[PDB]
Amino acid sequence: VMSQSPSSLAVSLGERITLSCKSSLTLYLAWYQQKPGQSPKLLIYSTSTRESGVPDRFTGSGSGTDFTLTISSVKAEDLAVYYCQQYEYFGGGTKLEIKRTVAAPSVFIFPPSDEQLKSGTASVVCLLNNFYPREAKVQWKVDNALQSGNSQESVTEQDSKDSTYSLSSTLTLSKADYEKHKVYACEVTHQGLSSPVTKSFNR
Amino acid sequence: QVQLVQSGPEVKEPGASVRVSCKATGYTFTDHFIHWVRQAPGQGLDWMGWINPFRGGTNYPQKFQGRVTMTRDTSFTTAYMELNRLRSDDTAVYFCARGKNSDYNWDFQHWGQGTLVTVSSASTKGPSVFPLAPSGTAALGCLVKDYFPEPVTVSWNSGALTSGVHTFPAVLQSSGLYSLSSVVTVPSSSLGTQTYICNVNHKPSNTKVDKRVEP
Repeated sequence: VMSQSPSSLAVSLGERITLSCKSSLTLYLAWYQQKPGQSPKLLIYSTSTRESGVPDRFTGSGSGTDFTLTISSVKAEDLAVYYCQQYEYFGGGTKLEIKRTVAAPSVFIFPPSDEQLKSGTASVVCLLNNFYPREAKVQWKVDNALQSGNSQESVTEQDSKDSTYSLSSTLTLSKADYEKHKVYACEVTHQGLSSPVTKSFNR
Repeated sequence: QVQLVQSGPEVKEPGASVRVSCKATGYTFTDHFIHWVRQAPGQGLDWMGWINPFRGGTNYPQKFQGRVTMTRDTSFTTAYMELNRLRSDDTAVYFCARGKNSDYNWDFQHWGQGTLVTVSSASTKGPSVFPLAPSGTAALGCLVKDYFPEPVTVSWNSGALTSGVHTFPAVLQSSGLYSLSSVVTVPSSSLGTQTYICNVNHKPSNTKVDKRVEP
């Protein structure tokens, strides 16, 4: 098994970044760069050789079972996942993301539409818009009863412009179960908030 | 140029088989091994084995040995990867790959575009589209609920509204159907006057829906 640490890393444009890969030997190393929806692209092979057209701000090094990929000055087009590879084995990868200032979620709640209720289902959407960093906690409360197991979350990739993330949480009930209660609330916890934010409505 | 072009997306039930094809052009086909690498959703790269098109000889990793079968058709310059007795965590994008040089097999300079294989017993179903109505910036959206398989596409106002749009990755529900939200933030003063319509395409079902989103 090969390993890369850390799994993700917040970087600032222009700074010097070092990505690490740990191998094991019982029988040299390549690096790939992958952006969303594309196939990986070979960057380094033979531990240190640059693939044709790779900028020389990328350097591969390696000693024993320890390999590094250094970017002397990270550029916007370097934001991607990097994988190391040795024969049949791949590291788990390291995603680069842009470090920016903390940004609190802007939180919005959406009751179920009448059109959905008419179909027999009720989904309540809690939208957490344009926050940073990615880590945030959504907690649904129904008539002040904390919920668990009846919601799912989805997060966008970092935005290209403002480097924020957005997150949706969707609480999904039956219509009969939704109609049994009054107060629907989503509570949001995040680093840019001094105390948790709650968005609620009475159906 | 070396070009590897793969077949289109597949949907298979658990226990079935899928066969993915990789057409290789722009070089002497029998001079290089063809590899197969897969990547489950949000996961890393996983090498599945290689074939030597010269006489069809193969090697597979232990994690797949009895389950994957690679073949080639030299006259059609195409490698094939068949994965049998499919399970849900075989859901993944499958790549064929080719090394930089006959010397070193493992420098994967060339990659196919990838083939998405979805393993599920769910049945093809178009989405229902419900409005996320807005309540000096407002949020509105569309809930694209209960569809199979991926993907759907969403635009707003026929592609004219793009700023502030967030279309989320779909979530897999316990039912085996997918569900997705798309939201957009707009000036609240535009709420009464400017119309906001989400356009949802689900081609596997030939579903096209427009939903006007009103206060």
